[PDB]
Amino acid sequence: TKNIGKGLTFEDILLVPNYSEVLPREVSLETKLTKNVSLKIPLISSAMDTVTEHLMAVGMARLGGIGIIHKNMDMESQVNEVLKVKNWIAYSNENLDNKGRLRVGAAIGVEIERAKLLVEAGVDVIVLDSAHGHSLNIIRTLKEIKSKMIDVIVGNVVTEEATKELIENGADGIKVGIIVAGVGVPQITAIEKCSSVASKFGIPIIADGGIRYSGDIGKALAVGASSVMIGSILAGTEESPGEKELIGDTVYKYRVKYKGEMEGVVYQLVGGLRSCMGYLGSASIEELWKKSSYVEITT
Amino acid sequence: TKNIGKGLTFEDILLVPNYSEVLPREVSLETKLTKNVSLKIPLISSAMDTVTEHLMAVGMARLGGIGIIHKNMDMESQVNEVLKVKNWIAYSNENLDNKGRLRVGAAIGVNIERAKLLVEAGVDVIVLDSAHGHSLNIIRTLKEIKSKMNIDVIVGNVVTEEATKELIENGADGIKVGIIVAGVGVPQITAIEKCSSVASKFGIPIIADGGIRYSGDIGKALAVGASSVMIGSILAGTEESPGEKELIGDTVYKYRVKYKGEMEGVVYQLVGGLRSCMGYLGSASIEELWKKSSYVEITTS
Amino acid sequence: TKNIGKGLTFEDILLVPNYSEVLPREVSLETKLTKNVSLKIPLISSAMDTVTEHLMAVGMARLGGIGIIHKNMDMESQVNEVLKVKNWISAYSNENLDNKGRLRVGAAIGVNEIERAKLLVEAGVDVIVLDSAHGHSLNIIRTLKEIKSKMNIDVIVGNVVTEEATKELIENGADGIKVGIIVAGVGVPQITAIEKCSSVASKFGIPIIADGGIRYSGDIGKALAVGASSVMIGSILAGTEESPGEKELIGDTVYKYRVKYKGEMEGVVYQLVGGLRSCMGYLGSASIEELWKKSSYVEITTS
Amino acid sequence: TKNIGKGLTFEDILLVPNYSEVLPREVSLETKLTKNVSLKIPLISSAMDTVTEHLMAVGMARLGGIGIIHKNMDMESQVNEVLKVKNWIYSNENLDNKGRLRVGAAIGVEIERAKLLVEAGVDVIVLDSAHGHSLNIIRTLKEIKSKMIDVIVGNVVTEEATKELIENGADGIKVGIIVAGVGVPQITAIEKCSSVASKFGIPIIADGGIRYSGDIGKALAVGASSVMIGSILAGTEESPGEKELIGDTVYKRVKYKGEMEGVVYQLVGGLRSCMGYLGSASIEELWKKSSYVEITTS
Repeated sequence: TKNIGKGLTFEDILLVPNYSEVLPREVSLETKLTKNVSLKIPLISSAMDTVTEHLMAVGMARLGGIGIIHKNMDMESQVNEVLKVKNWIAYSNENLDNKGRLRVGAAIGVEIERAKLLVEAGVDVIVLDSAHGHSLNIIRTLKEIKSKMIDVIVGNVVTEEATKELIENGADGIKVGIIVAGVGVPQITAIEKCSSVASKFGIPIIADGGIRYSGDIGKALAVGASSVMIGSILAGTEESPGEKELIGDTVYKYRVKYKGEMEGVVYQLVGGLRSCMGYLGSASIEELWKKSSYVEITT
Repeated sequence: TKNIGKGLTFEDILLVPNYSEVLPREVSLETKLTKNVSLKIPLISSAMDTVTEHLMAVGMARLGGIGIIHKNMDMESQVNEVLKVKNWIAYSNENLDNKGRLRVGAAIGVNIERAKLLVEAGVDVIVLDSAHGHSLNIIRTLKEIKSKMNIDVIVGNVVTEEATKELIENGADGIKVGIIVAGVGVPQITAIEKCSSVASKFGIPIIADGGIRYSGDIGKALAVGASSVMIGSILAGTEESPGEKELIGDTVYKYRVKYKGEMEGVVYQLVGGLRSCMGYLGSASIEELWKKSSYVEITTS
Repeated sequence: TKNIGKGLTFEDILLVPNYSEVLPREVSLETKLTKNVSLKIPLISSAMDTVTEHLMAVGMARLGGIGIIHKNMDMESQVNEVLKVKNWISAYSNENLDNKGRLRVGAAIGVNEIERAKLLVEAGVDVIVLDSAHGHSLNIIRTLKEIKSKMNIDVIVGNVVTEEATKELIENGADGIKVGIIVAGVGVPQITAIEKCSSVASKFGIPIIADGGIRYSGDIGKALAVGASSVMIGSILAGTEESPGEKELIGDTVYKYRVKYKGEMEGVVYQLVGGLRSCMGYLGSASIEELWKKSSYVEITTS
Repeated sequence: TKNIGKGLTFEDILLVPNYSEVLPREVSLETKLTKNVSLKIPLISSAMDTVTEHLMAVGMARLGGIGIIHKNMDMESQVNEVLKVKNWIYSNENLDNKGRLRVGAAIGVEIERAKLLVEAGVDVIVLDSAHGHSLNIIRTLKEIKSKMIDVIVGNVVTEEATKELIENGADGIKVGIIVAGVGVPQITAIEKCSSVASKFGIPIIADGGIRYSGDIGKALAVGASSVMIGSILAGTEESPGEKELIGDTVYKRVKYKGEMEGVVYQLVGGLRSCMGYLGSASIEELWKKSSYVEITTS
């Protein structure tokens, strides 16, 4: 039988409320990014050219999490970007290094030299982003990094096989999230399948792609995820790459729509995670894996 | 496994007709609001500032149901709004207290000073509402009322069976059931089912709150264990609702919400739907409905 | 558990092709309306005031099937519409004729109208149809008992949906049974209905009629295939010429006095019969009999 | 018990990513059409009067494919459309063992026609029909084999039918069946048909219901050897109509689509990628290592 079974997305389920003693405020947002790296809030900016560059990795680490930079630039620009973040001259929170600064990241395309001048410039994590992680060309760029430079997050997968197979070769964290090619696995039943294995092993999960509203990210961590990757919903903000076009009745980031000051967006999303964790009586993300429960919504 | 069951809404089900002797007009719609407070029809008007103040709660009571004055005001104000109802010194299907005056209820917020004055005011039932009802703060405001005061108490919003066990065990006389930014909820039919597992065993009546678009839903609620439904947005711009009238684009608005005319037309229609459902299901009472009700699973179409 | 299963309607199903050796044109479309009465095409026009009166009851019985005069009128004038159809004296080829060789008519009654029945039978009516919104009632069983014990005749159920309902109804003497039922929140999807009602309809020679849920030619195929012997079309014969009303042009489309226009009903019946033929051909069935025997279907997830 | 389970279509399932040894730009699209005709891409153009004449069968077989000339013209008219293909006077061509491009022709219950098209030297005769598992379709298929060729039989979905048709004569099996009220959702239909016919090297052809490049991926993955594309090629320059502009957009009646190489290259790149994710070097590879999951409309 080629038919595995019913695969669920965020729109497919709602979360069941539990006995609660914790208020929205009290809740602990701290959690692990890799093993040796950790995030104060469980949100990390996406490795998309239209979203995450400079002022972004700023707002990302000073508000609690990390920010990942893309592979679509000449070396010295990803090197002169990471080094522009770590360097600085009532923003409370603030995620820092061990030599106490800021936090950043980078994308690696399957190459090894870009991973070199990155790690040397002092990069906290580097991600092996690839439209299909479970391979030979990627399974290998692992060992070709482990035995030279660092905590590595390997690119996107959706299978239980693709996660045992990956962590063995030293996968220090996993990105899950795979019309045209006709391939995919709905996001919930992915994380449900990928952390069913990424545990026992101390290896966290990053839910990449599909994040529309606050009550989405709740379900992600609830299911296994240790963090969540935020792309399109930050796409056109002020602190991202684009210029500005004023053309009547509307304003764009040059082509994409302007989504204002980024802080607000990360505030309204954190606020959602807070209200979610309240309802569910999870005091902290580790508690949300123990005390979850969800029902299926036949729309 | 995290996936428990599949959850169901009113829209997911259609009730199944059984053998029937009794006519839509000959059915009794008496139910219970709490162990000590009855109703003549199973409709309660929400504790929303767009729905119920005084003139609304009086409309409700005179028709069998009751109103629950919202808490979105001063303590002084709310004590006066319950009074105006207590002192209404025909209307044959009216709901009176053991003292011969119209019944009324009032909403209350987590953590008592408001409670006291309302129980002092003559309010009949106290509704302690919350986004999340199975919490420690809410249980704490429940036993810390039942010791200082003696009034009947309806509690919070709850969707799980664990939650309705504890609230009863702590002295709730009724419990209501109803829970995108959230990401949290169990659907109404599956919620009303689970909460009745526990409640219909202690004789404690359930109130079905929110999710009520039209007549069909009111029947479908009570059939799956609810003792009464609570109506809200359906009564939003009605003459007895709090706002003031005003004309904009050749249509009448309130305060903004689109005005719905006289309330009684709304509540007669709804009752007419319920009477009609218990006819198809051969039920001359609500406790009859609980015993002989059936439903099927609908996929859109 | 109050969950008694899933409820499937027409658009949840698709009929599965079988080994075939009959073409559309080759097929038998003959069936039973009751034990005693029978139809040449399995189509009843409704008993709504907007579709079946004398003029509509004729084009149905000419083309093979039948029509049931709506009850929304006085006693004597319904008798007149009845005796108007039993009297068509001046190709037909498919005409449904009785024992005297006149056109076939059925008529509708309700509540406990015992006197309307007496008047209709003696006027020559072939069936009486006892409608209630809910037919599994003590008031419909009291009326069935009393019509069947007295005025001979063939009586139709009313409106049932469960199997206990059709069972209880045949016990008291129902010759034909009728299946079909937001303001109330009640109902059972039409496929799931005809199946369970048909699970009890056979075992006795009692045929089942499909009332409601009928939009397209292909919902007729789906209904008879699951058990029905007859389907009752009505919604879609409302604007036709032969239904009561008044051609009355407003704006740029012709209406009725209140529904939109549909032209000649012959054109619809011929469209529906011809689509049934195409279906029966895919299922490799030369009758409804054979259809029931070899039918099969799968569930569609719409998209 | 009547109902025989939930049937699935392309939109209900997504494919599940496997262990991947292979690349996109490096897979053997190659496959089988009939027990003995091979194709360089698994796409065959349909026999609709509004899709496949000569200029199109050419476009197909030139790109690795093949095209079935329709039965909507007198015997003569059609036979000349075949002649124009078995007679061209870039690489990756699909040619028969004598160095001439490959053509199919359709027929449906019609010996006299069938012999002629064979005589004009056609590769495949296609016994197309509404309901394929009929009597008049067995007898037509039989009489044809006992008087000459290659034969495909016309749209079945039930597994029984894929058997009574192979059992006596069939070389390939085409799968695909509002007013109608009949059919089996496409994925379930291929699947049901493959399981009862993959045994013999008899290829199943996925006929119709196709939309985006993904669908081709899905359709083979489950068991089909080749997928036929119909309404996606309809209004391209190499099809039947004539070009004329009426208000903004150009038509043929149906909206214009442009060169057909572009409809195919894009469709070629979708199978490239699909197989890349499901890490199969070949099509026969894929029918051994293919998992899928269900989606709901939400």
